[PDB]
Parts: sequence; C-alpha cells; structure tokens
Amino acid sequence: LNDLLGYKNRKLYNKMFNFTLDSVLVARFCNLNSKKKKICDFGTNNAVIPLILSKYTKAKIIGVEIQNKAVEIANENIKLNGLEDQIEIVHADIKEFSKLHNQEFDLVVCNPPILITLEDIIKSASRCLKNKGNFTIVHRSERLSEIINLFYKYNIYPKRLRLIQSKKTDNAKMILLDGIYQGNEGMEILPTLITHNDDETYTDELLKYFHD
Amino acid sequence: LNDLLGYKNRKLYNKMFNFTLDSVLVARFCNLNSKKKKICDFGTNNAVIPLILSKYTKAKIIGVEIQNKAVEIANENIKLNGLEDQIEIVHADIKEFSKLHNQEFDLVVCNPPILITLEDIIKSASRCLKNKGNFTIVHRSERLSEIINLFYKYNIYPKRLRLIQSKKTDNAKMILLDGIYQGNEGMEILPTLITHNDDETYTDELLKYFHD
Repeated sequence: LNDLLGYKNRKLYNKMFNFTLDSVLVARFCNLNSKKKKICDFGTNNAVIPLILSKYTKAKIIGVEIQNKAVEIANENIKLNGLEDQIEIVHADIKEFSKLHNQEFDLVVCNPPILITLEDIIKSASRCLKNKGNFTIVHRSERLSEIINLFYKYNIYPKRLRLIQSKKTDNAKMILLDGIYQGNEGMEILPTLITHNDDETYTDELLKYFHD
Repeated sequence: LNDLLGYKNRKLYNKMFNFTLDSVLVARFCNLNSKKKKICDFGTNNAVIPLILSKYTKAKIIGVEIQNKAVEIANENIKLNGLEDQIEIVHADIKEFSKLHNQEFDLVVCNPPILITLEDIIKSASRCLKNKGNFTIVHRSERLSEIINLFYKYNIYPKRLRLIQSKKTDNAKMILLDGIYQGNEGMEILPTLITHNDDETYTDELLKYFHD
C-alpha cells in the first residue's frame, strides 16, 4: 500500500517501474476533451491508467483484462480509491470484447504487456471506436512504422506522435501515438520527451507527469 | 560566388536558406557506406546535395532535374568544383527517368521543392533501386505517416527516422527518413535534432553540419 507517485488522492497495492512509467506517460498523453464520454483501456497496468485518467475527466472507463489475477488487483485498486462507479474492470479477451462493444467508445487506450497480436489490438480498437474516435497507444520505437501501417489498414489516421528518449544523445526507445478512426490525413509531432539529464537524474519535463 | 557554408573546397553561385538547410541536412543524413557505389538525387538543390555527398564518398551521383534553368545552375556549380566526372545532371522527368533506369542505384535521395506527386516520388524511387537499396527523403512532419504508408505500398521498409525541431519546446517541423527496398521490418529512431537554442542562436548540434 503506497501513494501513486505524487498524484493526490490515489493509492495502490510491484512489476517494472519503467512499465508503470510508460503507463503513467500514455495516460497523461491521452486527449481528454469534453467529447470523451466513454473510454476503453485494453491493458490497464493494475488500473494505473484508469486511476490517472480519472483525475482529469469524469468519463466512464471500462478496463479490459484477460488474466484473472490482474482483474483482481485492478478491482482492488479501484475500490481502494472509491472509483468503482466511474471505472469498471471486465475480464475478457480483447478480440471478443470489441465484437460485443462495436462503435461504443470515444477513446481506446492501450499499453501492451489466446494470442493477442499487435494487429489484433489495432483491429479491435477500430471495432470499439465510434466515428471520429481516438485510439492511443504506447509502444517500442522499433515498431513505429508497422503500427502506422496497421492504423491505416483499419482506417485509423495517425494524428499525434511523441518520442521518448532516455538521454538527449540516445535513440528514442518508446513512442506515444494516437489516431482518429475514419478521420483525416495530417500528423502533429510533439516535442521529444527526454526522461533523464546527463547525470542520470530525471528531467523536470518528465517529473511534471509524476503528479497532478 | 560564395563558399558553401564552411565546407572545404566547395563553392557555388539564392533561394530560401531553410531550403538549403534541409538539403544540407538530408545529404549529411544519408547512409554512405561502401555498398553505395551509385547514387541518384531526385531533386538536387542547385547540386548542393551532390556537392555535400561528394565530400564523403567517390560514388557516382546522377542528379535528376525537370526544369531547364535548374539543370544549368547545377551543372555550373558542379564544373566550378571540378566534379563533373563524379556528378552528372540529367534533365528528365522523375517518372520517365526511373522507368529507363530500373534497378540501377544503391541510394536514391529526395528533397522535394508534368505533376510529380509524393506517391510518384516514392514509386519512382522503388523502380530505381536495386534489391536492398536505400531511399532517403526529407519532408514536412505533417506527412510522416502518409510517407511511411507509401514506403510500404512499394515494398520500401522504413529504417531510420530523425525529427528536426526548431526549439526544444516546438513541434517537429521536418523529418529525415530512409528505408530499404525489399528489406526487413524494424525502425531506428535517432536523437531529435534541435536547430536553435532558446535565445534564437543555432545549436552546436546543427552547426556540426555546416562544415566537413
């Protein structure tokens, strides 16, 4: 039982820290405007992603999780925070879920960990989204173009891109990307995020995402 | 008649500076290993791109240019530098040229300025390249995903990506991208290039590309 970094009124019950960090980053990356009233999270990192999203919106959030042990932890963390009326966890396969929840969500977000492939993630996202819906993903940089191609394959148009580099002199290791289902061509590429200063200390730019 | 920035033993006879700068950047971005023995430049910025490439390799360079006035300037700058045995300018359309020069080049490079479209550029690049050849382009960030999709359409596999941002806090305005014709999946994303410090002065990282 610890505080969720420096986020106020958030605790949780440890996996990789850089796994949790990618989850924090993609949640803070999501476009959370007023048009976002229903949200789906394809992998919730012990509900960390819904627990952060819920600080910035009242949108109902449905978290999909395949392994039963992870369903338990996520539900635990949700109830621990009094958030079970906004955030609901569903034990299901992503492919099956999207078939029963067609054209339901304004935003689908995914932080990847029955074989679920990257195409299946992106296909299932397009099945879940309403017209002009947003799909957001965090992933490894090596697969950026393959992701962009699959986006297009299922009529999701890449929209915003942000690179994550460990140091100013390192290759980007992770990407943050979203896209608009049945939207329009044209990308915006945000300022690259550097996570460490040269002496291995965290940069201020990163640490702004450790709190409200 | 001026020196070509701070490059030694290079002069030329003024267009936009940021146009010339994108030309300098893509030339220095090109992968110029020993396997590169024949090179094609789809737009040469008054031969600036061949004049920079030729400082790092002895590969023969064929520059394609459609407008006759630009053929003249490029040939002038080439002869002015004694480089007419390595660098040859051809007055031709890119689509026609690639049909007569199928599977001829190890590297095609393009800095964009008969309607030649972005698809036509990328299609013509794939016609010109030998198996495992490299296509390199510099372009606007807004069209990054559209470029990546066209790459894939013609069996060019995105390989290296580098963003160019004016300031550390600005969106990336330009991209540097190459790809391997009939190659393999997997991208490398180089450290983002910042061209100005906060006080509007050029960064050292950029200025390293102003000389040998």
